[PDB]
Amino acid sequence: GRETCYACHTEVKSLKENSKHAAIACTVCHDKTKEHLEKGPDVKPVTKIDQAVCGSCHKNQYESFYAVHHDPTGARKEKGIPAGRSPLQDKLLAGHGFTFEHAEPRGHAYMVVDQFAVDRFQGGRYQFKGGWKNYDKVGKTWDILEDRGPNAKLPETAMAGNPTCIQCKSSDLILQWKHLGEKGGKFDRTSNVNDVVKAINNPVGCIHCHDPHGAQPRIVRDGLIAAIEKDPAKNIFAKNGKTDLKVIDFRGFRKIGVMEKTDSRMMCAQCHVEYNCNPGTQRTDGKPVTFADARTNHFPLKNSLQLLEHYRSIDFFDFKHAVTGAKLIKFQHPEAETYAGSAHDKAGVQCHQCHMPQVKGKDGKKYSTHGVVKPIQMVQESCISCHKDYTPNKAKFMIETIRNYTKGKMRKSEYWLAQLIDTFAVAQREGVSPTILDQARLKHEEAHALWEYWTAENSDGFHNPEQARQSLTGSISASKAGVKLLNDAIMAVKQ
Amino acid sequence: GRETCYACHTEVKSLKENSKHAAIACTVCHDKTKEHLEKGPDVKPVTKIDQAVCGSCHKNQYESFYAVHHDPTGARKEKGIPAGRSPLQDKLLAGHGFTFEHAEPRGHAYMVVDQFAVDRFQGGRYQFKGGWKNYDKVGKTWDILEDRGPNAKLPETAMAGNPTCIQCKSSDLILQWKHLGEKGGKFDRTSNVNDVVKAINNPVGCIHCHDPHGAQPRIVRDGLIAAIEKDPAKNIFAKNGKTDLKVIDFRGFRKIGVMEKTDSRMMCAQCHVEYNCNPGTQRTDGKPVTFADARTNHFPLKNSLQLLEHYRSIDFFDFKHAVTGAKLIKFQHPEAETYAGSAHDKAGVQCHQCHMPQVKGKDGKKYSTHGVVKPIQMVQESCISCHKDYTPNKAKFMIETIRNYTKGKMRKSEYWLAQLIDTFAVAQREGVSPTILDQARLKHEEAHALWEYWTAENSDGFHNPEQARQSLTGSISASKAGVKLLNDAIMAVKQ
Amino acid sequence: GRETCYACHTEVKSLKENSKHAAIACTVCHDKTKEHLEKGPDVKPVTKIDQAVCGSCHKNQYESFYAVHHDPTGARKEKGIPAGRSPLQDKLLAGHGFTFEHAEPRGHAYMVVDQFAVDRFQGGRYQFKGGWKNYDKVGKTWDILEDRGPNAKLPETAMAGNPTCIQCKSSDLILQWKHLGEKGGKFDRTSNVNDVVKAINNPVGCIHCHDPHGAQPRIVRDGLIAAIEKDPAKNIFAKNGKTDLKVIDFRGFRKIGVMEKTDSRMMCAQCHVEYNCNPGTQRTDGKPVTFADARTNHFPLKNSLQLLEHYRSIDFFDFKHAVTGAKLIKFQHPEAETYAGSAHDKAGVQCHQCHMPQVKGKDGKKYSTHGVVKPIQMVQESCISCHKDYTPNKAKFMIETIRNYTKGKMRKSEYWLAQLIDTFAVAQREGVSPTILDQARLKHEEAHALWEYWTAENSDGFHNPEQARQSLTGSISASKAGVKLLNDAIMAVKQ
Ligand code: HEC
Ligand code: HEC
Ligand code: HEC
Ligand code: HEC
Ligand code: HEC
Ligand code: HEC
Ligand code: HEC
Ligand code: HEC
Ligand code: HEC
Ligand code: HEC
Ligand code: HEC
Ligand code: HEC
Ligand code: HEC
Ligand SMILES: [Ca+2]
Ligand SMILES: [Ca+2]
Ligand SMILES: [Ca+2]
Repeated sequence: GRETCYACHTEVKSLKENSKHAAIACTVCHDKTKEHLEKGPDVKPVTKIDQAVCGSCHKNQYESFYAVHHDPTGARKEKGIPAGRSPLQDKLLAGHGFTFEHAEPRGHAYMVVDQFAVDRFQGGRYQFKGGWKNYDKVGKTWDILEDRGPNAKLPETAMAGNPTCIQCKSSDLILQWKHLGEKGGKFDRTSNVNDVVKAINNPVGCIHCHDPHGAQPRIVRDGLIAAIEKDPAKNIFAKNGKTDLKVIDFRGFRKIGVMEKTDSRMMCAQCHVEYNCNPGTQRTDGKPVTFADARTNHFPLKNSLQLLEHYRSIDFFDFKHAVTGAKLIKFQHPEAETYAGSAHDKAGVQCHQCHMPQVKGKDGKKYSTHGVVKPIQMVQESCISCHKDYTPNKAKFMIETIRNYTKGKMRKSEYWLAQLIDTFAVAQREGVSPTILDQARLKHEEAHALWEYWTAENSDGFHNPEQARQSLTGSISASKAGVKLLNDAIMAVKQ
Repeated sequence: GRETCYACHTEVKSLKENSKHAAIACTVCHDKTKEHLEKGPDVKPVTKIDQAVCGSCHKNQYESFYAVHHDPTGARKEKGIPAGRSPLQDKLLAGHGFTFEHAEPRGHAYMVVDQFAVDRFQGGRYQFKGGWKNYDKVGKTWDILEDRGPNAKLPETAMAGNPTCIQCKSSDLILQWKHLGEKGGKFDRTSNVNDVVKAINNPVGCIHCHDPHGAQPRIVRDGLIAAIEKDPAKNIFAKNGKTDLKVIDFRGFRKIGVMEKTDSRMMCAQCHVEYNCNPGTQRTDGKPVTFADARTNHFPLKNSLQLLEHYRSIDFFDFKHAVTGAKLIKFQHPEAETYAGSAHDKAGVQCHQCHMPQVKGKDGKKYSTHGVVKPIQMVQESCISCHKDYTPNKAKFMIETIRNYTKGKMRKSEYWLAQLIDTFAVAQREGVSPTILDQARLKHEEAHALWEYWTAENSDGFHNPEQARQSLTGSISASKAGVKLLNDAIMAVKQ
Repeated sequence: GRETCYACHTEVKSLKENSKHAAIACTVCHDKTKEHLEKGPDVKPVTKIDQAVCGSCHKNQYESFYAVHHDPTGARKEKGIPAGRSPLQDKLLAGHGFTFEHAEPRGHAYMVVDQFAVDRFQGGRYQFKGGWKNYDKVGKTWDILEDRGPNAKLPETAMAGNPTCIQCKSSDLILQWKHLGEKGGKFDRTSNVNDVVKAINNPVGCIHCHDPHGAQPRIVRDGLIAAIEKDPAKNIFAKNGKTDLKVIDFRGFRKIGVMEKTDSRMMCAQCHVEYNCNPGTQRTDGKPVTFADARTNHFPLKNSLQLLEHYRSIDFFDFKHAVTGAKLIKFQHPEAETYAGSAHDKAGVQCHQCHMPQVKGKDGKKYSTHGVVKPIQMVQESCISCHKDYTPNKAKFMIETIRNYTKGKMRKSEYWLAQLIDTFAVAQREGVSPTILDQARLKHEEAHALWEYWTAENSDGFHNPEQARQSLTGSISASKAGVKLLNDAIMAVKQ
């Protein structure tokens, strides 16, 4: 029937004919095609967004994504603890919902459960069925979780969860979400998150990185496309004033991004970026900033050195610091804007060679693992595959040495930000001029922007050790200047 | 010629005849039996309370108890280090003798030696003979420790040691201590602790948990007996409006509580509980609770959510905080009260099944290891014995995720207690008043009770993950309210 | 024929003649001798300071010195991080150059390159050629390091570097440096540090500890030799009111001291000591002590309990604490003075017995490893080799128990110092008399000297657990007494 179909659907024809899924019948993935043909457009075929469908001919990539492993140091690692990645989180994000719960990332099959379950998502509404003994279960979101209802309370929770959230945890809304979550789809940015979640059965789909119609490498994330289109020539994935991406737009409803070849920097940047997906405040005007605003589904693709002036180049911030009152950027996982322009990036290395390395599955067949690898934990396949002369110790030595040097500056950045913050509050009480407290607000704004980036970022400098050193020394520098002048004012008050 | 004795010791007759300890001559465990008959009861037989008699017949329980293990991470682990179980100890407990030293617990054979030598015990009077190189020595207290004498001074120590303290470190005084440490025996609660220590040759006797005459499961601790006797139907060890304790009293002098079935929850709540074995202060009068008072040898047998009310009820608190003056409860190792009502306790699982798992000896009869275990360190016997589907990685994952989540809240609640103490110092200097300060001081009590319980308790929430989260979020919420009504009042002044 | 040489070089003959080296011709280690012979004394021979030559007949000492090792925890471990050796470094050293960077030690082969590349040396001017990927490279300094230039800057760096630093990283200047760096040689204390770094291709040479001429155990370190000569009956290496060491003063220009027997406390003592090698400030007048003053190249040879007196007595302190203006001593790695009169010292054990344990070559010859060892990593032959009853884990438990107890005190000293500095600052800002801030400042001095000795020393109390206890408790005491004088003096103002 395929020629019948292609009559009103030529983008699928253009993707699929002469592709590597050429021979796959429209019926392996779309149900009720007959009722579509026989009573027309009105009756849509059913497209069950499902890794198992891809799995039936790609068992390795399917079983590797779903394999359960137990890190014996456990999961749900709060960042905010003394020996954690963000030891002065509570002080430095005072005001922000990340103060309720922010844990370290774990495996991809858990991304839906984990966002819905975290204390900051929806007031603790959603919970693991059977609780802790079932924290390692993978598969279907609502086989794993229960919903204790709209009116349930859990103490020391928050209500950060929103529709745009879901776009970096599932390919489930790919046909039910119009571009940037403007209206006209099943869901949009203004939708109740508690409607949206019951539609989310799967983590990141096979379809997120790989065209089902043609097996092309690709991207579906709306905000990323918006960003690769705002800057096709000078964006972090660009080359020669051009990017290996061509947008296909359906009905003016949705868009995909076929790259002529693999750039896992782009597949991975669909979620491993800094992003605004939340309500905010305006810098100029002080007005709230709403889900009706398209800055609430937004990929800046700026690094640590650029992000402050970007969020000023859009009169956008996330939150006032509960003490200093400074208009702060909330930073999240910028692995893409970090990795950009680094040693490995420069050398043509992409996320997949370190994070999805080659393994012998089947009975003796080669593939890329789709359970993403933590490389310190797999130096032979993550590092020595390329660095042929490296011993496991040397590989580990390198990752940890860079981590050590970076974390040293991260930790000092925090010492100074804590010092600014406390110094600010002493200034206020010693009555210090409110004109100056502004000046200091800008210094906390700067010092925070060049620090929080790196706790938000997951590599402790490995992804870009020069950018991390220039950033974090930047932060230390802004805080000392900020504490200097506050301290200067607090003697002048008394002079 | 037992019936001769039985003629006169009838409670002993009842425990011993038809029992597993039927055939044992009285002489085996008592000496001087002739002068007692021949001279009369003025001349008491000697009762050398000693593991090694039990060891003659029970070698695998004796060996495993005294077996010397070295953990390569060491012990004398101070809980008030940055990466410790209680990193904010010195600040949250200020005024408390625990600020002098509080280590993590080690194995049961060290318990007298570590009680005697701790910096908080008796001004450093008692030290390991030959110093650090003998810190792993097991055996008789005074073979291991030396007495520096009463006039020895050692910097930065405390004098928390009293008689009652020994009641959770050894069986040696079982016949030298009237019920509750009331005046009557060789030692009471008013005895000089320096006379008491010379009488303690062994750690916890075999007879602590086991009747010497018939071998029936028992408790000997006068606190634990007393608590249960009080709350006979509803206490944390009950089932169906009663408790499994057959309570035998000897000469109206002392008592054992005997059980038809092994209940290790009770066997361990002889020591692993919250207690008061110390002087304190009445909440109403400000005046002393000396060792005169029965509240200085007291088991609440209540959990985190009940203890502030319990001790409020019996007009008792432990120390004013050094900054805030809050009438605080000092919390100690409430494992039995935390475990009460958890998923494992509801399964009917007891302390012993995780902490004394089935092992085999030289020949290989199956014994319960009396070298108690750290389950994370032996997940095959402690976990996988019962959870048959768990791998070691799985068992480790289940322990550490739960400790991870719980620790995240413990660290957050310590951040909020320190902020609460810090803003109180400020509110004093900012001239807010006894009324606003007495209310904030009330928020310190509550959030101290709902936190310290958990640094006191040794599971980091494994024993009761739901209780922990309820309590620690409660603590956070209380500190948050406290801080709210300080900084508010701090503006009320200068407005 | 070496007899010509000897006629004008008396003291070389006396070292070489009838030694294990005697037969080795002068031309093995000296070029331009035929030129020296003909063209007079005006043509000084070439003697290249070069481990390769010592190497040629001392294979296994050489190869072990240069052997690549990769610690899987990496290197460049900042000490001022929460989990780290000196968590409160940034607060307690506020106003000293170590706040810019201070990492744990690695291998000797790295000593010059880490000295010149550390952020606190010369404004980030020296960096690894090819960056992090070459950070494990050994051998020649200017093979591994690039000079970025005098004009270049790197943010948040310091300029602590000076020629005297090089005396504890290299032997290369043993024929180029007046005794103690006084004026006369190609390099002296007043030299531009960047001229001196050009001359240093090698770390500590074989000649640091072994006489090239007759292979006698010696020290070549000017300021140690000077320390001893000054206090020859009562210094730390003395027995019987005599040190084992004849000082040989060649041309009145350069001293060495030769050993009758191997004393590694002395040899290792050439670097593993507290020193002054930096400008500071006289206490009596507050006047600078510049490189003109011989106190800028100075070995006290005093333990934690003597240094405060010592620096008062020679009228000198390094820096003012940024907050308290306390006249603070900067401590560095006081290892041999820590070790002096410890249980191991008094038992005649030497540094080399633990740190250069016997291992054997491939050819199968036994030797002392010159890749200096971290005992916890290698207890088999740093410990068990002497303590044969010791299991691997007992050796670890022993090291780690001592470290555990000491760091418990160390962190408490740090908590109380931070309390003192936050109280000194409150106290100031509530306007307590300068006389009573002066009282506070002396306690800060005393607290400080008793605490920072142990963060700079490398063992966390293992080397001398008794001295560490008595010093750190002395610190806590000094701090608490300060905190009390400030809180009482605070209440006095507003009385
Ligand atoms: C023109 C006469 C069509 C033929 C022949 C087929 N399809 Fe179709 N399809 C068509 C329209 C005009 C629309 C949607 C627009 C509307 O408002 O009705 C569709 C929709 C689909 C979809 C769903 C997309 C979504 O929003 O979820 C699918 C998966 C689809 N069609 C598949 C399909 C197949 C497999 C066909 C051959 C058997 C086929 N279509 C025929 C128009 C026409
Ligand atoms: C959005 C749909 C994502 C895409 C595309 C990718 N990742 Fe991701 N990743 C995401 C989440 C939400 C999480 C955490 C899940 C949780 O429940 O906590 C992750 C996790 C990783 C990790 C950690 C791996 C582990 O701990 O077991 C790595 C190393 C990681 N992600 C890397 C990665 C790479 C290299 C990608 C391109 C191939 C990639 N991810 C895609 C969200 C999303
Ligand atoms: C090899 C040169 C790498 C490339 C290319 C990328 N990453 Fe990485 N990443 C690498 C290391 C050595 C580490 C340290 C942590 C570790 O496990 O060893 C990281 C860290 C991450 C993380 C944190 C989780 C983890 O894997 O431990 C994430 C989520 C991650 N990296 C993602 C990521 C993405 C999206 C990349 C392309 C932009 C990327 N990494 C590149 C090694 C390498
Ligand atoms: C060891 C295996 C024992 C044998 C055999 C017997 N007894 Fe014992 N007895 C033993 C201990 C360790 C103790 C101390 C207290 C305790 O409850 O554990 C005792 C105590 C007694 C007492 C004191 C009872 C009282 O009034 O307090 C009596 C009167 C006594 N034991 C008597 C007794 C008789 C008559 C025995 C032979 C029939 C006998 N014991 C055997 C340990 C052991
Ligand atoms: C008082 C007599 C006790 C009774 C009854 C029990 N325990 Fe205990 N325990 C006690 C002390 C004083 C210590 C610390 C000893 C020290 O010197 O530090 C402990 C320790 C434990 C530990 C930790 C063991 C380790 O090697 O670290 C566990 C796991 C433990 N105790 C468990 C336990 C159980 C399960 C009991 C009933 C079965 C029990 N204890 C009884 C004091 C006393
Ligand atoms: C309480 C903290 C205990 C102390 C002190 C000692 N034992 Fe024990 N023992 C205890 C429990 C909870 C159990 C399990 C009982 C069950 O229901 O399975 C045991 C068990 C024994 C046994 C029976 C066989 C076995 O399980 O190993 C014997 C023979 C035994 N214990 C002897 C013994 C001796 C000689 C002791 C002193 C060194 C000793 N026990 C101490 C609890 C406690
Ligand atoms: C398995 C279901 C358990 C039962 C039943 C009990 N405990 Fe436990 N305990 C358990 C874990 C997994 C841990 C954490 C630390 C570890 O070693 O894994 C603990 C911890 C303790 C400690 C701290 C010492 C330690 O082992 O690290 C003590 C002193 C302790 N537990 C006592 C205890 C008592 C008295 C119990 C019955 C009320 C009890 N535990 C039950 C696992 C389990
Ligand atoms: C049988 C003797 C058990 C031993 C020993 C341990 N566990 Fe267990 N556990 C068991 C039962 C019957 C239950 C009730 C729920 C169920 O699985 O049917 C549990 C519960 C847990 C849970 C959930 C805990 C909770 O608070 O909800 C976990 C995570 C768990 N068990 C793990 C575990 C580990 C790691 C153990 C060794 C330290 C362990 N258990 C001992 C049965 C038994
Ligand atoms: C290498 C094993 C050597 C051999 C063989 C000889 N010399 Fe040497 N010499 C050597 C070094 C590394 C140095 C630097 C100083 C030090 O003590 O380590 C020296 C120094 C001299 C000097 C200068 C001494 C002074 O005046 O301060 C002289 C005059 C000297 N050496 C002479 C000498 C002669 C005559 C030898 C053959 C009999 C001879 N040296 C052998 C290294 C080595
Ligand atoms: C012989 C050359 C030794 C080497 C190598 C090490 N130790 Fe030692 N130790 C030794 C002696 C002769 C003594 C004195 C005690 C005696 O009876 O002679 C010691 C002392 C210790 C101690 C007690 C330490 C104290 O501070 O008093 C411990 C805990 C100890 N030693 C452990 C130890 C470890 C772990 C070693 C490797 C790092 C080690 N020692 C080396 C003899 C020798
Ligand atoms: C008749 C009356 C007898 C007989 C035949 C025996 N005992 Fe005793 N015994 C008796 C009294 C009045 C007391 C004193 C109680 C007190 O002073 O508090 C005792 C004491 C003991 C004890 C001492 C308990 C303790 O250690 O303080 C023991 C262990 C004891 N008796 C044992 C014992 C045995 C083994 C007998 C048969 C050989 C025996 N008694 C006979 C009274 C009487
Ligand atoms: C008589 C005069 C002689 C003879 C026969 C030799 N030397 Fe050698 N030497 C001599 C003097 C006066 C000096 C010093 C020059 C000065 O003081 O400025 C030296 C110097 C050396 C050195 C270098 C020391 C340094 O760098 O500071 C070496 C290594 C040395 N002399 C070696 C040497 C050898 C091997 C000889 C026999 C071939 C020899 N000298 C002969 C004076 C005299
Ligand atoms: C300072 C300390 C050092 C330096 C810089 C070098 N060595 Fe080595 N050396 C040292 C000690 C304390 C010892 C042990 C001596 C003893 O136990 O009494 C040694 C030992 C040697 C030996 C003898 C063989 C052995 O015991 O291993 C040789 C041949 C030796 N040392 C040579 C040597 C070389 C060639 C060096 C430069 C690579 C070198 N040492 C450095 C102390 C020190
Ligand atoms: Ca953001
Ligand atoms: Ca208590
Ligand atoms: Ca110094």
